[PDB]
Amino acid sequence: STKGASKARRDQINAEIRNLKELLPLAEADKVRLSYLHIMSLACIYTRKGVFFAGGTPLAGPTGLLSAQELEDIVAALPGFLLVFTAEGKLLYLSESVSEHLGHSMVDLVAQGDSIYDIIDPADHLTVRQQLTMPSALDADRLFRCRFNTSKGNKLVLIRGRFHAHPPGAYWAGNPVFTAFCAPLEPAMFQSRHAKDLALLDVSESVLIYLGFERSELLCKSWYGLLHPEDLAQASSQHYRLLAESGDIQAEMVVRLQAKHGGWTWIYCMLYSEGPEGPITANNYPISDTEAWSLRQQLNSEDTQA
Amino acid sequence: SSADKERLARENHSEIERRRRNKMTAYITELSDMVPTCSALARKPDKLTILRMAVSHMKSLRGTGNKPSFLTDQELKHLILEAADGFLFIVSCETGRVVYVSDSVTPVLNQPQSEWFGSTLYDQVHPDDVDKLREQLSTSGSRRSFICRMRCGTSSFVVVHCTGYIKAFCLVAIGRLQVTEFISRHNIEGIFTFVDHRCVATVGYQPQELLGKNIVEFCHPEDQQLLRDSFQQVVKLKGQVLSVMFRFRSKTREWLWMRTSSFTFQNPYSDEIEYIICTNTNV
DNA sequence: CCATCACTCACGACCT
DNA sequence: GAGGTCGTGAGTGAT
Repeated sequence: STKGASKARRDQINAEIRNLKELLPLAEADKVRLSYLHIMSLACIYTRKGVFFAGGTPLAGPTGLLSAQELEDIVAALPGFLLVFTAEGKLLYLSESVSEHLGHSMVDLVAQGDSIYDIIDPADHLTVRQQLTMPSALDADRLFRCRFNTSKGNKLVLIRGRFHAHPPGAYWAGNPVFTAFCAPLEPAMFQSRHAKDLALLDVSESVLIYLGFERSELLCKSWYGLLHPEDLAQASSQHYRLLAESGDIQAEMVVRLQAKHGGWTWIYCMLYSEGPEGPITANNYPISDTEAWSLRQQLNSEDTQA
Repeated sequence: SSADKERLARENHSEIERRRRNKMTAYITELSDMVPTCSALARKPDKLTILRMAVSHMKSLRGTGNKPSFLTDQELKHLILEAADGFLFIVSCETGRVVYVSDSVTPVLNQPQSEWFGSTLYDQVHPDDVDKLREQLSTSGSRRSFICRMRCGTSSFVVVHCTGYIKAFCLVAIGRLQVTEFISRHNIEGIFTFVDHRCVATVGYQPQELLGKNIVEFCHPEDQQLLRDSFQQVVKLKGQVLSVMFRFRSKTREWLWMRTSSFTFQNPYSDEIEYIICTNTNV
C-alpha cells in the first residue's frame, strides 16, 4: 500500500529534476523537447565539467582580450568538433559545432548515452579503448582514428589531443582528463594524384610548407624516392593490395618523409581507387612522432584480427 | 502460442525497463561519487538527498548574470590554449611590435617565450609574408583568417591559421597550427642516395660526407673488386637478400672491418630497380 | 490508415 | 516506518 508515499518520492524526484532542467544552462529552446533520462545524463555532464573547472583558477588564459561572441566565432571557424572526456569513458564537453559536421545536435546525441562508447560505432570501441588503455605520455600528444554514430556510413573522424592532470579528487584519481580536436577526414593536407608507378602527377601546393619542395620540383618524381627505408615494407604491401584488385579499393599508410632542409616529417596517407585504370587519388595528413605511434598500434591491431 | 509471444515481448519490455532503472541509478551513483558533498560519505545518502545537493551545486555554480552559457569564453579559450597544439601572441595593429606572448609557445616548437616580447614580429618572419600581413590588421573590419608563416625555436617555418578580431592599437588572434648498425640507400651503381645518422657512431662520419660518393672508394684495395662484383650479383638477384664484408674507411683512418647486407626493392608494377637498400654492421 | 516497433511516463504491489 | 526495485497498462509517436 505504498501508493501514497511512493508517489510522493517519485514526484519529489520529478520536481528536483525539473529544477535541474530549467536550471540546466542550455538554451530555452531545445530543452522543452527533451526526455527525463536525457535531462539526467545532461545534468551529470554539466556538474562533472563544472567541478573540474572550478577546482582550478584562470591562470594562463588571461581574460578580456577576447569576447564571448568572438569566442563563438572562433569555434565556428574550426574544421571539426572539440571533445573532452575521461579514459573511464565519461564525457565532459562537446561543442555544438558538431552539428555542422555530424547533423545530430549535441543535445540529441548526449541524450541516449553519457559516454564515448555511446557516440562511437561498436567496431572501433576496443581499438579506441586500446589507445585509451595507456594513461601515460603526460602532456604529450595522441592521435587515433574512429567513427561517430551518424544521423541516419558513419563518417571516419581523426582525433588528435592531449591528456592533462587530474586535480585533487577521489573520483578523478585514476581518471585524468583528455582534451582533443576532432575532424572528419574524408573531404592542413596535401592531396596526391598517383599513378600505377607510385609516381607524382599533381600535388597540393601546401606540400611547399610541409616538405619545402615546390610543386614543379616534384612533377614526375617517384614518391618511393622519399620513403624512409623502414616503413618501406608497409607501403610496399599496400601498393600490392592497391594493384592486385580491380575496383574501389581503399588503403591506409603510416610513412616517414625527408625534406629539402633535411629532417623528418611523418605522414599518414589514405588512398581510394577511382577506376581500374583511372588515377589513384590520395589524401595525406601530417602528424608528430607519437601521433604516428598510436596509429601504428591501431593499424597493427586492425591487422591482428586477420 | 501467440499468447506465449505476448509475455515474451513483455519480457523484452521488462528488460528495457530494467536497463532504464539501472541506467538512472548509474547516472545517480556517478553524480554521487562526483560532487564532493556526496563523494565522501560511504553510506551514500538516499537518492533524494543527492538530488538535492546536486540542485545545490548546479545553481551555486550558475550564479552568473548581470547558447547563453554551458561554457565560458574563459573556459573554451583555456582549453583551446592547452589543446590546439598552438600558441598565443598578441601583437600591435598600428606598428606590429609584440604585446603579449604565452609560454604555450615554449614546448610546442621549443621556442622561448618572451623573446618575441622585446622585439617586433617582422624581425624573425619571412618578409615575403609580411606584405599583406601589414595590410590585414590595418584600419580604414572582418573576421581575421590570414594565413601566416611563423618561426620555430632556435635554442635548447610553421603556419598558424590565426582567426579572431582586432582590438585596441593591437591585434589579438589565435588558432590551431595550419601545419649498433646503420641502414643506407644506394643506386644501381653504388652512390649514396640516403644514409641514416647512425654513421657518426659506426664510421665516425656525418651522413652528408658519404652522400654523393660511391662506397667502393672507402673499400680496402684487397676487397674492392670483391665488393664491386658482389653488388653486381645482388642487383640481378631480384631482391634476394645478400651480404658483403669489406673494410670500411674512416676519418679516424682506422681500418675497421665490417659486414653489409643488401638487396633490391622493386616497385611491383614497374619491376624496375627503384633503389638499393644496404644494411651495415660495424664490428 | 492502421500496424508493429521503441521510448517515456505514471502507478499499486513488492524486497530489506 | 525509508529507500529502492522489479514489474506492467495507457498514451505516444517515427518506420
